[PDB]
Amino acid sequence: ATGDERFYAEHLMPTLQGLLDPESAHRLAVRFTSLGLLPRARFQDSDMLEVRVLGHKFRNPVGIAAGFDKHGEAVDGLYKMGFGFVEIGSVTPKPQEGNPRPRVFRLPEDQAVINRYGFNSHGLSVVEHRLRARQQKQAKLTEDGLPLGVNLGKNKTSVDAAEDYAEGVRVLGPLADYLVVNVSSPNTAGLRSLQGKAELRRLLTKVLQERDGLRRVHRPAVLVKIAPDLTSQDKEDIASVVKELGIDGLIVTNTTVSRPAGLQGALRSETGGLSGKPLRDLSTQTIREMYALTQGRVPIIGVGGVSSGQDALEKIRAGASLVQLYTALTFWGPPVVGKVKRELEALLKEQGFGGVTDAIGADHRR
Ligand SMILES: CCn1c(CO)nn(-c2cc3c(C(C)C)cn(-c4ccccc4C)c(=O)c3cc2F)c1=O
Ligand SMILES: Cc1cc2nc3c(=O)[nH]c(=O)nc-3n(C[C@H](O)[C@H](O)[C@H](O)COP(=O)(O)O)c2cc1C
Ligand SMILES: O=C(O)c1cc(=O)[nH]c(=O)[nH]1
Ligand SMILES: [Cl-]
Repeated sequence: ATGDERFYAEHLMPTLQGLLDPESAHRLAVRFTSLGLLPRARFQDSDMLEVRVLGHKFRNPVGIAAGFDKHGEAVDGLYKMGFGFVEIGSVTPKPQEGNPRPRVFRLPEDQAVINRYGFNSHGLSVVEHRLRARQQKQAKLTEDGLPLGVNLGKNKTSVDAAEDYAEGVRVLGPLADYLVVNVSSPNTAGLRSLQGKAELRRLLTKVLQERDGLRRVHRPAVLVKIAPDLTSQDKEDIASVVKELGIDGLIVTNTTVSRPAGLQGALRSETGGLSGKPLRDLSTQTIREMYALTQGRVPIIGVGGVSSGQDALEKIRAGASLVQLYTALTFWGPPVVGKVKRELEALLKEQGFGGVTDAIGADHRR
């Protein structure tokens, strides 16, 4: 395990990234993954890593965040990498191109990326048919502890945001274990204002009504994904709405439009969302706040700057039931998944936790 980890991190990934433009590298990764052209995921998930949340068993708590597989092209390969769950998207109702290229920027000195993809999407119909081709394969994966999430976006030119999300619920809800109402992209004008109170309640009420109208075996959990850049007022409002409406969970967080002091990359002042190490503690502290504001009663998927077991455990102890990563894969490659899992298991044992479940929210009980 550590042989591949070292070779990928120290040699292969920096060599490939030096040869390719960042979006070309992303596209090749999706292709390689879809073909199963992957190193051995030698790590054997233990019982200590199993989590039951959102109406499902998760074999391990480490998922691939939205954005890597926007169009649901690489789901099976992502499970092959050792992720306990996969999230695809964001998917918009109609196909759209997204922003002009270049729209992805590497900050290797910061272990960070900035992106402004702008919801490039094949659209709901294409993704629906892609998922339908493997629907029963997924049902078996889910039953075996490997659930599927689908992240829903809105078209750039839509005049009714709630209707775009409702369309997504109707089309992809029946193929998903959970849906995500992504109200936190930094790269669609007006999107993040959907995080504000009266409008948020109206939007989410409509989404939940649509979800509730699906047949039982086709009825997903609904999560809201939030930004790391919210005001205290915004966080309080979101917590209140989520509890009022019975939203199933939160994903905390998307990328940041802030630029923390200390970024070194030449491209630090590009427009877009920043991910990776500089986001990490901003995301952990957002988890911590949302867990407290929801009394520990609302499952949180923690995301932002996770690249080690320590990073994962810090988010779990702050209140996450599950974690996701994306940016670390760009630096470390596929072996990062097993690395995080191995390190997390070791830390759980070292800190006296019987398993992941026992660690969820543990900092709040100190
Ligand atoms: C943020 C956009 N973005 C960037 C640029 O910022 N990079 N990136 C990734 C690239 C790669 C690549 C490229 C370098 C060929 C290979 N592989 C890999 C290696 C060996 C075997 C199987 C694969 C898939 C990965 O895992 C991988 C993952 C990524 F996230 C990505 O999504
Ligand atoms: C290239 C790229 C594209 C992304 N696209 C999406 C997206 O379509 N929907 C979404 O909810 N989050 C998207 N994200 C955000 C990630 O899901 C995640 O919240 C964020 O990158 C923090 O995790 P990380 O530091 O492990 O990358 C994207 C991130 C990156 C880097
Ligand atoms: O498509 C994108 O630009 C994108 C969407 C999202 O939610 N987050 C992000 O960082 N980028
Ligand atoms: Cl770059």
